[PDB]
This record gives sequence, C-alpha cells and structure tokens, in this order.
Amino acid sequence: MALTTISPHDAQELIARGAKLIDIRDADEYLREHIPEADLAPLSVLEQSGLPAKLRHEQIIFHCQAGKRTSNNADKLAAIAAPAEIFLLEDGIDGWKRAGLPVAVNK
Repeated sequence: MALTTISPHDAQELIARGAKLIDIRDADEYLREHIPEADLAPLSVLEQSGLPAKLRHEQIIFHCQAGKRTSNNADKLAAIAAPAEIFLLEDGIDGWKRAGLPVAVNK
C-alpha cells in the first residue's frame, strides 16, 4: 500500500541496483519485444496462481504493454507485495522505448 509511480528513467537506475522488473501481459507481445532484464509472468498467471515475487527480493516493479494490465493488477500486487517498496512504470515499456532506449525481440 505504498506503490509510487516512476519514469522509465528511474526504473533504469534501479536495473543497475538489482531491482526486479516484472511483466504481466501476453508473452505474444513480450516476444516481439522483450527487455533482457525483467521477469515475464502473464498477469493471469499471478492473478490465478499468485506468486509472491516479493519474496524473490525487496523491490519489485511491474510494467504492462500500455499500463493496462498493471492498473488492474496494481491493486493485486500492493497486497501481495506487502508494504514493501514497489514502483510503477508510467505507460509501461512504450516509455522505456521512447526514453531513447533500444528494445530486444526474441529471436
């Protein structure tokens, strides 16, 4: 219950720290475009399975194709992520791309 929004520019500074980036959408979209530095877990996988990814670290971030799935699970995470320290990727990956950073497609 302390999730704060961040800019693709901040999430990066963390990628260097160890932050745990997680994606909750359709791999089909993650395949054509993926960022070799984040975990892939289809929302439906967490909403139905419920994997306390928070236990695999202290800080966790979630990003959706276009901040569509995150806004839906955003409430489901804050709960499973306890009062820990979670951030929010404004827009999602669409930003990291425009931010002036290249993407990686699954060959």
